[PDB]
Amino acid sequence: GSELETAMETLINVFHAHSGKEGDKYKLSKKELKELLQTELSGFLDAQKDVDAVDKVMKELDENGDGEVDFQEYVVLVAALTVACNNFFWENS
Amino acid sequence: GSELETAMETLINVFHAHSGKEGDKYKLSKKELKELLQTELSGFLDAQKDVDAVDKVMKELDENGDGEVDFQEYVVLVAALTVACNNFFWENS
Repeated sequence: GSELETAMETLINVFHAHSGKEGDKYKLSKKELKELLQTELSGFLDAQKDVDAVDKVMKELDENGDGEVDFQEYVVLVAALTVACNNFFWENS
Repeated sequence: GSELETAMETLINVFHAHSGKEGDKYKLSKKELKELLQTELSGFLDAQKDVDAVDKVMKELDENGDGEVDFQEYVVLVAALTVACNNFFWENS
């Protein structure tokens, strides 16, 4: 159980605890997930100046408004917010 | 710095350390990333019986053989392997 593998495990726990809402186990409504991503990463979206980056993730919700997201999507969007900030470190002088 | 936000941070560190290969910082070759995912999640692909699941992730590499992947893709495929195992817990009797 390395930290690398454990890091992902954390995404499973949180994803589940929230999957108990309207869904059942692996099911999760977009309405609930929409707040989830920002609920755990409320700081990131606060340290990111990229307005276009958040816009893409915001509108993306309307694209999959199907009423249900996907775990694979939960892990991709949560990170998309982080990388949308680290860029601050690497930049031209 | 909550554990939830820290979990994702781990993906950034590993992704970077490997981005120093042929790439530079945010760039990473598929050839190197291909081994990366399995290098850190060598156990998962060992505890997963889903042959079709791994097949999709395996062929996916040939699809983006462009020679360079994407961070967003690094986080989505690494997890795809985990979820391809947890299912063992939830199942019909």
